[PDB]
Amino acid sequence: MYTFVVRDENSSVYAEVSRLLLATGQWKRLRKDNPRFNLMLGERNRLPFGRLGHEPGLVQLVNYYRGADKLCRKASLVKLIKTSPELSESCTWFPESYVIYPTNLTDEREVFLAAYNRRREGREGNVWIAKSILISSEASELLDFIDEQGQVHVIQKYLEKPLLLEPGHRKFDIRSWVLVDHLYNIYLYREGVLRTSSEPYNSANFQDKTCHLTNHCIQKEYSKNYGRYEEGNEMFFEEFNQYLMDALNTTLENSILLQIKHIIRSCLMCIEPAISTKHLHYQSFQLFGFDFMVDEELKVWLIEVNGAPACAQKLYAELCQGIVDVAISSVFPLAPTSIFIKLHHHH
Amino acid sequence: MREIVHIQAGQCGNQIGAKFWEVISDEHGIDPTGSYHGDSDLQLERINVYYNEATGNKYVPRAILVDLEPGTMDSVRSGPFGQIFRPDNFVFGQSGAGNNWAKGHYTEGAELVDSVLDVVRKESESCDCLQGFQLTHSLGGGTGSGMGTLLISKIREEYPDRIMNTFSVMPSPKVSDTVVEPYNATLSVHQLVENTDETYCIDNEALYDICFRTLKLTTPTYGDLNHLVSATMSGVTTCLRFPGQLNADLRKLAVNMVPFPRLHFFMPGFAPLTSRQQYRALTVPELTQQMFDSKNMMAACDPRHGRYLTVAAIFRGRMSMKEVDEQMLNVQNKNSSYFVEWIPNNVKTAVCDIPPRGLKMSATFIGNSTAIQELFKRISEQFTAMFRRKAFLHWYTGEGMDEMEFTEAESNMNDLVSEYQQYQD
Amino acid sequence: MRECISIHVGQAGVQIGNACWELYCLEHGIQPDGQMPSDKTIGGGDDSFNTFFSETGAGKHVPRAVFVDLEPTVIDEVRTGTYRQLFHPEQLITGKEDAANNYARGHYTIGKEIIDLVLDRIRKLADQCTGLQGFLVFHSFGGGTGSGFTSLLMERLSVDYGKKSKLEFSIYPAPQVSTAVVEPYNSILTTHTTLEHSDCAFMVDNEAIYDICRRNLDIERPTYTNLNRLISQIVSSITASLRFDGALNVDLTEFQTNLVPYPRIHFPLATYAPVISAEKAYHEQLSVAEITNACFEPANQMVKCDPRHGKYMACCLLYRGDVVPKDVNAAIATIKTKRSIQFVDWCPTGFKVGINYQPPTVVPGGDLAKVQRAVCMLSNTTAIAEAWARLDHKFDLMYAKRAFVHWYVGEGMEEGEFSEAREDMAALEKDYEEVGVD
Amino acid sequence: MEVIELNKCTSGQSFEVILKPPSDPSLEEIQKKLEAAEERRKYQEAELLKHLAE
Ligand SMILES: Nc1nc2c(ncn2[C@@H]2O[C@H](COP(=O)(O)OP(=O)(O)OP(=O)(O)O)[C@@H](O)[C@H]2O)c(=O)[nH]1
Ligand SMILES: Nc1ncnc2c1ncn2[C@@H]1O[C@H](COP(=O)(O)OP(=O)(O)CP(=O)(O)O)[C@@H](O)[C@H]1O
Ligand SMILES: Nc1nc2c(ncn2[C@@H]2O[C@H](COP(=O)(O)OP(=O)(O)O)[C@@H](O)[C@H]2O)c(=O)[nH]1
Ligand SMILES: CC(=O)Nc1ccccc1O
Ligand SMILES: CC(=O)Nc1ccccc1O
Ligand SMILES: [Ca+2]
Ligand SMILES: [Ca+2]
Ligand SMILES: [Ca+2]
Ligand SMILES: [Mg+2]
Ligand SMILES: [Mg+2]
Ligand SMILES: [Mg+2]
Repeated sequence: MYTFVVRDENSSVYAEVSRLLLATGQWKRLRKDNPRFNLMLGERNRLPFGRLGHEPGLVQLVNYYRGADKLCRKASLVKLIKTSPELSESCTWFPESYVIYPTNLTDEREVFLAAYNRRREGREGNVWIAKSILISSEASELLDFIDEQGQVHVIQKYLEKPLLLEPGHRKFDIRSWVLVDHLYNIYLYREGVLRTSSEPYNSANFQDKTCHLTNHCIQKEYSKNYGRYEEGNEMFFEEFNQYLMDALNTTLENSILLQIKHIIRSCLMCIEPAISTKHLHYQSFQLFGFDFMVDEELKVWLIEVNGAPACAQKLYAELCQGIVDVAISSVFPLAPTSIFIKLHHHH
Repeated sequence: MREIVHIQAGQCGNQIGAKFWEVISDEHGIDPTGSYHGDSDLQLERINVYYNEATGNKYVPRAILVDLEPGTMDSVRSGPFGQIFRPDNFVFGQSGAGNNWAKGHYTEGAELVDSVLDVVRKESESCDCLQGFQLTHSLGGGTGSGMGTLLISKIREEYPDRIMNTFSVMPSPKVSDTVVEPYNATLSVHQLVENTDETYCIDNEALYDICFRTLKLTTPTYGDLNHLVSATMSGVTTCLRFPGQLNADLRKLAVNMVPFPRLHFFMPGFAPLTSRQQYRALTVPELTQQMFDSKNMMAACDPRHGRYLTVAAIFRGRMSMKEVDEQMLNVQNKNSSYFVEWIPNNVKTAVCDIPPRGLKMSATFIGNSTAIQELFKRISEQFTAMFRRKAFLHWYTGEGMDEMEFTEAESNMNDLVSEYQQYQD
Repeated sequence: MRECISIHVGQAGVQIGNACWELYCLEHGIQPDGQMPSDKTIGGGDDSFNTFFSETGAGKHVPRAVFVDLEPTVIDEVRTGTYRQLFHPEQLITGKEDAANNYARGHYTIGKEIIDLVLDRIRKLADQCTGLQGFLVFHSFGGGTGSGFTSLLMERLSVDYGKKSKLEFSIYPAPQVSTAVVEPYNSILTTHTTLEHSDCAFMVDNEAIYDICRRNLDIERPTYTNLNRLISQIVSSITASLRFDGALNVDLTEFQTNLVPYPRIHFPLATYAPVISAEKAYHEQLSVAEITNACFEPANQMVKCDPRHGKYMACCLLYRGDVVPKDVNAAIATIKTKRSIQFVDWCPTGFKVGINYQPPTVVPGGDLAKVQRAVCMLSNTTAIAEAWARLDHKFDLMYAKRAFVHWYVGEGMEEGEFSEAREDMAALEKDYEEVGVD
Repeated sequence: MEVIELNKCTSGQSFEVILKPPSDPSLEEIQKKLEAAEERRKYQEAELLKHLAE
């Protein structure tokens, strides 16, 4: 009988995985403070990795990689890409970004203004976005907005030429769920989601952020055409792939998926030596939410990586069951056609 | 040289004590006359813990036999190993205690306790370094119960910093001599709460059920019951009587088994308990699952009704020490809802290579469980059923006791139950 | 030549000390009877090995060691063991009843009555030294004597030998090889009162030694003998610089100068490699790069933790056997480009390297295979704070219910010492977090 | 990758490699502790004996 503990009651994902584990009749849930467990569905923040792997006779497994925050932090990802030779500063799939500390607190204030002035002088599109959201084409507004705050921000180039879906003339992003097991195999969930903007993209007005921000919470709160083109401003791969064939005479795999799979491998292989639990006294796996942008040249850009992602309501069952198969049962077997795509690589 | 002084008082105490010395004398290779005839040096390694060495390479138990009537101790002297005991160590009267706690504790017993303490003092004076004392007795009678707890009280006064352990038989209506046993047991339990460091609670009802249902004994006798207690006493003292990485004296044992001074009442257990399919080799999984089974426990308490504060298992015989950890680590990590989570690593295991007589291997269980509250609950209920009508009290008031002392004994044990109840949540 | 006096306190210290001196004799060519044929100065000399061994007129090489235990069974093994002739009875001190795994009993009740005797015996060894450097104190955290008497002894040594260095080899408690439950209490009580008296402490987690003995030596259930034979190899690697001609870690003061910039943060992490089973048909001998790379694998650390998430304040590489500086630097470069070695900004990102050409000695009939080169890396990492966090958590679980406290109060300790000792450990954890995390 | 302080002897050698530059209680007080605990043990034992005399 396998035992597990739940230490994040707010996870819509692992609440299902926990719901499935008990459904097998071979997993027993313990109190959140019981140390004699096989599997910890741990808390997001300040997870005590130092207390794992010290219970005699117990093989212990946790659903977070200690150190993956370097990838899932706005500022961290920027520093990692610039300072990692595997990614270099000329990384062709990550928008030009700069880490900027508020003046009331290294920092890249002058480096940003150097590249900004260069663009202003060369008649080139010079619109940036600040987040940790304000979109503007003036460096004065972007920096003054960060000083009014008290945390670290990041200013990156705003994709002024996004790929717009028709009809609607609207922006969007792509969410990809990635699962990394204890052996550090990279599995890409075959089902993705496009979080589309239900408003027409407008380049002459960055004041109204409803057509520029494809967040599911901003569309369902500040957009007046929510749910018009697709249910809940969510288009799935089948429909999106069909649109690409009809409108662009190409495929989702060829035009975008190859770039997504490349970006996922590059980010995860880069930090493998720092977070791998191969020879560690405990084991780790984790589910990631990669957010991508697609420009009008069908080039894919990386927006950020989420370490504690949610799922699309229609895909919880399939993805959650898949987590139990490759991540949990692979280490704690029970008494297809995989839903994932294994991204082979050298360890 | 960490010597233990053994005291056995009353009928039950001396009959269980006799069988105990019979069992361990065999394990250490001591014949009925005190001469060693073993084949392994492990038998003599820790022999001086329970035995003195006299002239002629003779080994004499460090045992003091006490009773208020002669009968039982004449049977011991005529018993199998009767001649092995020091003649001076028989201390007995003629009046008897009449199953009366007040006679053992206040009248008859007081007349004899000083001569018993003279013998204890003598055995202690010849000890290189006394570990402590152990007393075998029943709580339902008069001598073991009333005089037993008087001896403990006076031993603690003279040896305040020595360990005092007891094997205490708890009365049961199913195996009862008189109706006043709940009175005698309630009065003794308070004495034990205050003046013992470890009390092994042996319930006569559990011993009976094991004989009838498990051992398939149609008509169990006191002898049959005492066969289970001998084996159990031999198991709980294995670590003291033989070498091994465990080491441990009485105090180090108490320090790790008793988290709170009043909650020092233990549930002992033994495996195997085979009926006569008796030659079948018992694997380590079977030993472990049986040892943790309630049917194998002698406190007549369901552990699944409470929580283990601390557990200690002792495995005897040549077996896989890796497989012992695997099965033990399996019973914990498969029933962790019955172990308190605020005493880390509260399940400990020890191995001894020498098995009991006629057994390839065995396992002895020592649990400090809050479920033991069910035993004191039963006693309290039987006490109250009679005390509410002052039934049978004249036997005690006739010995000078007041009703107030019964009310206090009642309030004390109900307190004890309440103390177990708060740590069970 | 400056002398080092070793002190062994409790069962663990005594049995570890016994294994070490057996190894020292094999390393220095000292027979069980104390004779040393290669020593051409009969009953005298100021050679490097003389830091640990005195010499009688008869040519016997006597360890500069004191064995202390409140019970005689463990030290009686020394008196009748193979090397019984090395020690004289004054060096072996035994009481009649131990501390029962009770810090308060070893520190207060029994300690008070034996401390002056132990000091007198140590004074006798000190009076034989022309220039004593300090003391090496071996003890367990969980034992009543190893925790309770050790701290008392350290307090008094700081009084009687103010200008002397004190190093520790401390056994960190591990449930897999312990029948006690109160060890977290004893561990925290002894660290609190010892912290300001120890200049450098090498913690060895029994959990780590146990798993190395199962994983590398294929011991299904390791015993204290298997554990101690391996532990004495690491100890020998750490003290070899004091016993052999050399220039790195030549005196106890250098251990603090090279490994402990901040005084309270004086617990270096030890990593050893290779550990090869002697029962093997025959192993391929590892290179400098391979064994130096192994020093950054969690599986061969004396304390299981993840240095990839701490910060380094210092780093010594102690090599024994066929090693030339050329290969060391080539292996270091190869590891910086592949490993996560983040030093603190107020410390140089460097490595002190020591090479002793004599390869590790192995006890005949032991579990360890003879290798041609081996290394022990001493690194002061904030990552070792994981060990304090684990230990302090177990302390908190029991102390919330005051479980077992009465045993300590019963011996004259005040309940406030628990909380006082606990708050010092919380401060110690905070120190590690200020140096390591951003 | 610099090597400083290279020392060589017949039994070995030592050196340093830099990869990157940077950026008590008195005897009396202990006696009081011991005697204070001793006194508390005596007080607790006296209360035990007083209990047993009652
Ligand atoms: N590595 C190793 N650990 C040991 C050894 N002996 C005991 N230990 C550990 O030490 C702890 C127990 O403390 P001990 O040293 O045995 O007790 P003590 O220091 O003699 O003090 P007392 O309580 O008076 O017996 C446990 O965690 C044991 O695992 C040993 O020989 N080697
Ligand atoms: N450089 C850029 N160019 C164009 N659009 C951008 C952009 N950076 C962010 N966006 C827009 O912002 C949205 C994502 O915002 P961001 O991910 O930075 O905030 P967030 O992390 O709180 C949302 P989540 O973590 O849930 O994906 C996307 O829909 C995208 O359209
Ligand atoms: N297990 C066991 N219990 C006994 C034995 N003899 C008596 N008892 C129990 O002990 C209680 C009576 O106490 P007893 O020892 O006879 O009184 P005493 O001689 O005055 O101490 C009753 O509960 C009996 O069931 C025995 O040999 N074995
Ligand atoms: C319990 C009790 O006292 N019983 C008894 C009965 C008759 C005579 C003497 C006795 O002691
Ligand atoms: C034998 C006994 O009573 N105590 C014991 C047994 C095994 C492990 C730890 C222990 O304290
Ligand atoms: Ca009379
Ligand atoms: Ca010489
Ligand atoms: Ca000092
Ligand atoms: Mg985010
Ligand atoms: Mg009777
Ligand atoms: Mg000891």
